[PDB]
Amino acid sequence: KNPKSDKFKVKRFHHIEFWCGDATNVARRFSWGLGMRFSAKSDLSTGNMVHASYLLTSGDLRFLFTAPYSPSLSAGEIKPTTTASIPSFDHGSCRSFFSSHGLGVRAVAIEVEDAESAFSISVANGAIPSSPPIVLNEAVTIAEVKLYGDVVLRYVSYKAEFLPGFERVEDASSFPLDYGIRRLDHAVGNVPELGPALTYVAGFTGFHQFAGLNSAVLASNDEMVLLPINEPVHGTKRKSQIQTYLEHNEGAGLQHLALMSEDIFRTLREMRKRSSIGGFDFMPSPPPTYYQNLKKRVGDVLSDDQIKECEELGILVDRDDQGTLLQIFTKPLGDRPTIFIEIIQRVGCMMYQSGGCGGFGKGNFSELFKSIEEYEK
Amino acid sequence: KNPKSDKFKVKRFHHIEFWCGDATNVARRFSWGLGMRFSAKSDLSTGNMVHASYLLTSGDLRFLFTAPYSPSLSAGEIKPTTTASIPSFDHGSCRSFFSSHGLGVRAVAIEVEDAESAFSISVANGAIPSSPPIVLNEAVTIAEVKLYGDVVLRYVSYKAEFLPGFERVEDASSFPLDYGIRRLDHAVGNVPELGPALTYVAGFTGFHQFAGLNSAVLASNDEMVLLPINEPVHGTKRKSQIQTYLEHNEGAGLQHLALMSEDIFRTLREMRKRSSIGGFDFMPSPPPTYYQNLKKRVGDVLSDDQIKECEELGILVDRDDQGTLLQIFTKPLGDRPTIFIEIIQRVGCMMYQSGGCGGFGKGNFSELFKSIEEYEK
Ligand SMILES: C#CCn1c(=O)c2c(C)c(C(=O)C3=C(O)CCCC3=O)ccc2n(C)c1=O
Ligand SMILES: C#CCn1c(=O)c2c(C)c(C(=O)C3=C(O)CCCC3=O)ccc2n(C)c1=O
Ligand SMILES: [Co+2]
Ligand SMILES: [Co+2]
Repeated sequence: KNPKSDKFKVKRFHHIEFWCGDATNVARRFSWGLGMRFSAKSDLSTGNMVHASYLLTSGDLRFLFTAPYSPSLSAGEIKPTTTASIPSFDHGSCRSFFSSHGLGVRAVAIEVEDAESAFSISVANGAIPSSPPIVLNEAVTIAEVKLYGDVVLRYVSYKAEFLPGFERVEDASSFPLDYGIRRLDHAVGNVPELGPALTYVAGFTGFHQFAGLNSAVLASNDEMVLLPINEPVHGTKRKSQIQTYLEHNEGAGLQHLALMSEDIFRTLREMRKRSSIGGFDFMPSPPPTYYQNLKKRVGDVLSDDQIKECEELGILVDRDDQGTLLQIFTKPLGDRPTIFIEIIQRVGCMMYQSGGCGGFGKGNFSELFKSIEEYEK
Repeated sequence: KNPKSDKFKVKRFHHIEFWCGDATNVARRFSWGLGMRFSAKSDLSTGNMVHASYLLTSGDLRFLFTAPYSPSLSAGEIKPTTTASIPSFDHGSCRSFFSSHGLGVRAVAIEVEDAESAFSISVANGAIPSSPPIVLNEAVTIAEVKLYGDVVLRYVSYKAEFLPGFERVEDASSFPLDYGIRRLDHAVGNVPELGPALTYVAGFTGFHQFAGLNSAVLASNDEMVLLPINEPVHGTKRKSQIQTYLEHNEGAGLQHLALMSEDIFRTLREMRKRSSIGGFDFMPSPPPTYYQNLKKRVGDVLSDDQIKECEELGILVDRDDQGTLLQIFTKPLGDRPTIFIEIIQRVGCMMYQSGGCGGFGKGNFSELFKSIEEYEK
């Protein structure tokens, strides 16, 4: 059931912005680890005296990394005279965010038809304003409301290249890395209480519910914007990873970004080659019993050779009533056991592929558990 | 003239510690960019609830990257019960350092015979104490005094593997990268006023003077610990890079680390291959006139093919009355135009090679200038 109740016209995920201590080092690490190319910049060399912002892209996936300069460089500025390219940026907010939470996502940005309308409608329907609509070079409008914790939902709308004031990055510094990642599939928040978080976000967006934790998924009309939210379940045998997150993050925040690959086998080969030479590590692989049990579960979707390739790369498989999901999880992206990345590819639900085809892999909690005890034999 | 006036027994450079917002991402970037292997760790997985510290090594070069966790994880600790492996660490100091200066060097660590004596003698001779001598597991003593700005000179002494509480890093996460870097040759500070900085440091160490800026070099008895210091020269045609540093760094601090390579050609080939895929960029190469002029300057030291290899890699060459220096400079290591790295290799002064053989490349300021105007032809 999709009641299509969006209160404003939403298109797709647009970008994810990380708030960093040093944007250069995080961006370079992420570029090599994920196969994303340097696409745009806004920094001292472009006249920005306030913040350094570097954009990585892979396909339609856009990762922005931002860090503040010394406030002294912009001490004579006021908002009407700012050299910042992202007008919502604030030195104190950024330093406080990073001190509190460490490296993590500040903004989940979605493209909308009209950021000013989306902002007004959101706030009229309960959204906590974070940054009012600001028109950039009469070409792009950006606005922000609180999503959960210190994460904002950013609306961006275009009259007609990332943002005004950003410069495209010269060829020599833009190595065309590509490991197959193509778009953001979903972005997941951890909160102390799921009910109030869902009511708030669904309240101001009109997003509907999509068919050690409790979780639920909010979706836009065409179910291409997907925002799962998790709460911890206390008292369990093993401590909830949601609760560990909330402790080390100092509260609610973005838990994982799921990145769709057009070839998850190639993506994982390339990322795993780089794990120990600057890239990302992956969670421990499932036991062989898990891949033995895949024949009964998805033997009609994946061949034996494809199942063996899943085993070689540590890939997990889950299945909907409609589609099949291939997924795998990185270890945390930074010092704290907080944010991590999921790589996914979906098969089925062809009409284009409908959003969320195959689900989110919740069935892999039991399948992993069963395979572990089975393997303990 | 070397009066050998060290006030305590100094051995060699031991390590350099960077204070970071996220140690993981900086360390992984540096590992790939410089060819340094992950050698030791102190973090949540080793029982450290206070800071994350990761050690990279290449030969005798030791780079330590440290970032604070949430203070909440250690709120019940006091110094007598700390889980920090580096007892001088302080959350507030680290966050304030990074907020003020961005990514940069907190500690220049030298190995001494007795860190407690070195500390006492230093302070008795004018050093500003920063952290008193603390004995770690009855095996290692560490102490810190102020060097310049918020950089400390750290003394470490060993009774008889990096520091107690650090764990050696498992093989799988310790890829044996190596681009030829072998040790720290010198560490350079930028200050507003050279005179008072030299008087202070030479005052408490007994280090002697080694034979857009004014600079001088302080050296230990065997001239293996080398600490140049720069001040800006104001009013010049081009703005002093020392002054730009001081503005963007919010004052005095470490300007560059010079890393000795046992094969600077291999090091630069390997680093340049990685510049645009997560590693480090290099300053713009000299014009062809510079390499034409090398024949007259060092044609007795380097063959034509070796001179051409210098041209291929953008390497600079300078000459003492005793030796020859090959050097090259990276672009800044992070967002701010502050700290950068120098790669060097020295030829001559064989006895082992004596310290500072060939000088520090000051002659390359004029040689670059001349070659630029000559090339403008
Ligand atoms: C690392 C680690 C441990 N771990 C996971 O984190 C994990 C995750 C994070 C998902 C997932 O993507 C997801 C959503 O997208 C919305 C629904 C709730 C949720 O959990 C699915 C399976 C997982 N499995 C099996 C697992 O073992
Ligand atoms: C980047 C950039 C511009 N740049 C440098 O920074 C540069 C440096 C930093 C050195 C150097 O190593 C050094 C010392 O070790 C102690 C003495 C003072 C000093 O400067 C030598 C030559 C240099 N040249 C030619 C140059 O062009
Ligand atoms: Co997911
Ligand atoms: Co130097």
